Amino acid sequence: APRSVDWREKGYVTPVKNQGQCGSCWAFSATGALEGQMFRKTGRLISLSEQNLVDCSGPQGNEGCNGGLMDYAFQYVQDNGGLDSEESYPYEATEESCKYNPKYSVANDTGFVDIPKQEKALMKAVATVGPISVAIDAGHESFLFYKEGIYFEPDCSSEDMDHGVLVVGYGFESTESDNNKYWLVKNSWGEEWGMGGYVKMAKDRRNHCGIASAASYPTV
Ligand SMILES: *C(=N)C1(NC(=O)[C@@H]2C[C@@H](S(=O)(=O)c3ccccc3Cl)CN2C(=O)C2(c3ccc(Cl)s3)CC2)CC1
Ligand SMILES: [Cl-]
Repeated sequence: APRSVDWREKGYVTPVKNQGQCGSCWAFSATGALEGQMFRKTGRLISLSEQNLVDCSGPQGNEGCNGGLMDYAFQYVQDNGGLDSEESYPYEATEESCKYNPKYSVANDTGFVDIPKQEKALMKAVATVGPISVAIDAGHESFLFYKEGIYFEPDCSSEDMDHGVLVVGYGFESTESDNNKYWLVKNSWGEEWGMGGYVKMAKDRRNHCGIASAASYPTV
């Protein structure tokens, strides 16, 4: 495999978005993964509607601005036969009645793949598939106030993930020091957070923060 991967370099990734004051991280993770797989299919990068997921995927198990699962979002797109563009169904950061309109659907999915709970399996998927939805433990002040460098939190959990994000690659920092690898992660907290909205999550450090515990992507 390559020593570093960055799917932004191939046009798979929309700019950083901001979920605002709604607990819709799961929806941004899911649209990021589906944006990448739709691009893999068609060669067209089209921003997808998180609002459509927030408002409409309750029957699949999601809970709007109070949380959800990326796999439930993928199941919704499959069940629903489509997902509207960001343009047609703009983001409001509040849960409303479903306004899905099939006229403006620009994406589909046929299922989803759950990667096994192994950083090696996650690496193979990132190297070959595209951006991957992942669950992480973001429940520490260190994450909230992250600015730069490889994020490592000694108290991070590999089981109590609480935040859905998107792995768009991996790499390493030049150093003689032990443990210099990271996952390149797109967050949904705007470019004002982290490294222009991204975080380098420690890689190959005992499944740090659970990044390989609930990784998945949609089939299209
Ligand atoms: C995002 N803004 C918030 N976080 C969530 O909605 C997260 C996203 C997933 S998770 O934590 O990434 C996850 C954990 C374990 C297995 C798979 C995943 Cl994808 C779930 N989540 C939650 O807050 C949970 C929910 C589980 C089922 C739901 Cl429906 S919501 C409590 C774990 C802050 C909202
Ligand atoms: Cl939130």
